[PDB]
Amino acid sequence: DAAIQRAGLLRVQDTHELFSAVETLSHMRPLRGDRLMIISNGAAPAALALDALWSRNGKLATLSEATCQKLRDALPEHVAISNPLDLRDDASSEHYIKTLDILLHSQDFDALMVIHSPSAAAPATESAQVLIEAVKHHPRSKYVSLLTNWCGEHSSQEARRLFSEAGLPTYRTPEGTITAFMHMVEYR
Amino acid sequence: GLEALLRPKSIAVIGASMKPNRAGYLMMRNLLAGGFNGPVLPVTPAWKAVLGVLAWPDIASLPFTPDLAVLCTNASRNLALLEELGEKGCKTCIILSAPASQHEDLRACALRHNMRLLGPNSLGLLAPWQGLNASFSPVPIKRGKLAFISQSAAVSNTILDWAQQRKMGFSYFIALGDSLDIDVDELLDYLARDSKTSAILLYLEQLSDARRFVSAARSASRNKPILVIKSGRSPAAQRLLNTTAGMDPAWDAAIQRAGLLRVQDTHELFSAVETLSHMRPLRGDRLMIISNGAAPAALALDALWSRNGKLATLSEATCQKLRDALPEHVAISNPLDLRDDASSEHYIKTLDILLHSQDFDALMVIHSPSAAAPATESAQVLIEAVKHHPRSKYVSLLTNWCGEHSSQEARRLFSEAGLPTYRTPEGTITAFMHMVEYR
Amino acid sequence: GLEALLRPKSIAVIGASMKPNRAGYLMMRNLLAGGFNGPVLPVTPAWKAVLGVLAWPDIASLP
Amino acid sequence: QGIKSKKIRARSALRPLDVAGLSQLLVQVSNLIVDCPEIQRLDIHPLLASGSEFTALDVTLDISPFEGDNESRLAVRPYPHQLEEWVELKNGERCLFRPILPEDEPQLQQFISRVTKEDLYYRYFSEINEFTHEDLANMTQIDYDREMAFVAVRRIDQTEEILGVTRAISDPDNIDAEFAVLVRSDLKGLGLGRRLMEKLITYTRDHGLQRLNGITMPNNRGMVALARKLGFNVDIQLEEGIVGLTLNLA
Repeated sequence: DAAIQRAGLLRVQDTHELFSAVETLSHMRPLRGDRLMIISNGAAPAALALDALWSRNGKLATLSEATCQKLRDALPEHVAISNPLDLRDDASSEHYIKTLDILLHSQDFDALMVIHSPSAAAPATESAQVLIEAVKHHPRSKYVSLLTNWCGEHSSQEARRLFSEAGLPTYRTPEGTITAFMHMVEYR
Repeated sequence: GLEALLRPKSIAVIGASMKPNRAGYLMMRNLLAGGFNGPVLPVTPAWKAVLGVLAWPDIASLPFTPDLAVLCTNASRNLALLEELGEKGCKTCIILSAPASQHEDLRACALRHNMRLLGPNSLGLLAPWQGLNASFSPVPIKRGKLAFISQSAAVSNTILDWAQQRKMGFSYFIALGDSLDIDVDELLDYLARDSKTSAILLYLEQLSDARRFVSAARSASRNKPILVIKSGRSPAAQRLLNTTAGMDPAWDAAIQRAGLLRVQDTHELFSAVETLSHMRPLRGDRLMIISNGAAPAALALDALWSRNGKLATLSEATCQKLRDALPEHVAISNPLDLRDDASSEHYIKTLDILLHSQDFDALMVIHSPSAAAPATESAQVLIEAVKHHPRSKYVSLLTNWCGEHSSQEARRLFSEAGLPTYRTPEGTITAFMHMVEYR
Repeated sequence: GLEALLRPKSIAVIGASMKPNRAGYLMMRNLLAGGFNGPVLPVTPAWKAVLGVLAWPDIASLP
Repeated sequence: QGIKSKKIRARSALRPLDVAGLSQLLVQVSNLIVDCPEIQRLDIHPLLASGSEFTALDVTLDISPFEGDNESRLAVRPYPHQLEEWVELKNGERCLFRPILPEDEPQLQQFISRVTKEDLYYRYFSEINEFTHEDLANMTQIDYDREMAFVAVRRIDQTEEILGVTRAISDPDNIDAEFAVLVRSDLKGLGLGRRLMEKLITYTRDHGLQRLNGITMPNNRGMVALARKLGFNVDIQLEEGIVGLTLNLA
């Protein structure tokens, strides 16, 4: 451990973090900071992430008043406008794009983590296609790192393949993404 | 009683609709695709039939009194509709949503009419052995032996998504809400006495009174294994879920006292799904490993070394018999047989000899895809060998085919045969140590 | 006229059954998987409901 | 557990740490706090452990007045040893009536072999079933608040052999209960069942219940004769062959 620290290298524990390392060394651009923003259509997944980020002393993002105001009026009954994890229950793809476009315009965070739990309102494949095109056409996507997590193993194979084709990182579970993010932060 | 809920004879859907963007639509479609053996009665004045079934305008026009009612209408009408049901004389009702108030009026009405409520903001109920699908979920489920209880609708949907995508069969699937009238302690007795259930799984976020929880869990823990997972450990998680904070170390004490087991994250949760089914109970804590490579087993050993596990020692007779199967295998002098280019023939010649002894309590077989031994053929050969042996009843089996791309068919065959299988090493050791600690 | 045949508003299946080896079973299953906009009425005294639809004992008891 | 997880060091001094003395000290603390409810907080800091001796340096107590029942404040309730009884039978034989323990599971599996079939039925969720081994194993794990069970036991050659069992289960609202009694073959006519039923009636009336419910077969005349001797209601169900017993405790 002493020698590895002296040489400036990083150590990983097991092979379960090793294919996360394969996925992150490629397809992920180097960071410019340590502030993280999360969006999801369910409460528990984000919570499971937070605990992990809390066990490695990670940093969250704070939203500007202008960004908060712009986000409001996109859809009512969304308390999540007042925290760095946007939260939905039965959202659709339109809400996803209307959140992404506003969020990418600010200067509030350094990396965005999108979580999806399959539901009738937002099918996996179409949501993945919409996310890919939205990231394509934005001009600010260069200066932001992207992480994705589609949490349905059976029904998310095609979406994951499309993400891989586009050159986007993707991870099987929450706090498998946080592990990679903290790996890169510690390396930097 | 809970027999009008877990075993109804008739159901009335209030709010049934022909609009595909509605919860009544999904409820009717789920109920008509399950295999229920009673009438489904849609109540609505806005249609004459819903999905081909004649509808009724109001509750008072129903030909008879139902057992179960599901409210798919809006919250504003709740307090009125319940009253009508009380006049009719129904026993239980499932409520879809409430505005976080009028819980007092709901409880007063239910107590006045002697009715039982499944918590508002509940995803529903699935009973495959009765062909009952009174739920709002978009994914199907299968018959099985594992019962699951969940607390939050977001949690319920996330977990059922993760489960159906994990595909595993279930015995019961109940999603509580605010737990206004029906709670965990009441369900634990029924589940313990049930015969189709073999293990119980919980996902807890908050509790009302822990005394009854501990009492009932203690009572039910001597029949089947029970496992838990809790998530209120960090301040941000505490604030997002709106729960109290400063009692975490007491939860470990209570869980230990009740005789239950705790898991950390969801990555060990699908391992828990794979191990609660397909794995027979152990008789000891001695483990034997065989593989066609040094590194994988090594990666396992370290893990087993970090949880204080026990290895197996081979008898001199078994050591002698194993010799002459092939030279240049020094591994006859350790509990990890080692090969580099072995064929399936060596696999069977090892399995047959090893299964004949009385040296261990569980066997772990590791495979790294290679030209000599293709994945599908090795899987088929191992399955047949386990089939034909007479000693296979007294041994636990674990498999680990380490090639993601090329081992999908082998894993499917293993699952069909009813054999546990895990993606990576030290995911098998985690399950083995879980079971040992439980015992 | 042929408008009650090529454009019915209601249908009654006489002989509806819960036995998969029957023509009533197949008729009910085909009728409920089409997208019909009217009631389908099973008539039989040997069951209380067929594939989740309340049944009637005889022709005279139809509403 | 504390030592192994390295939360507490074992050889912080020149000598090891003795665990028997520390465990005894903790047991004494538990006795003290459970007995006295006026104590709200206790702090012993530092606690001096020197080999086999343990001593307190500074102790602080924060106390408050009043207490309702001194028992509801806990989560696990202990074993009621004040119900243990010695009874001399009709024929002058001695036996012990006492609450059930988890250690009685083996004895319970043999006692079920030598029991008639008719009496082995009970009513669960509007259904009639009959006791199996799992039911008895479940019966051994009890909380002595909402469910109770008594056994009659005999001692021979340093073994315990069971003669009769009785059980009572109460509802959440504390207004109804269901009972069951089982006696061994070759033991009938000695009043054992009557004694068990009297012991159950006493406990249930003291608990604060209203009535007691049960069922048995019509062909079985001993149990109905005993219930009549009590003089408590017996109804008979036709076309089903079940006789319902009702005992109103007033």
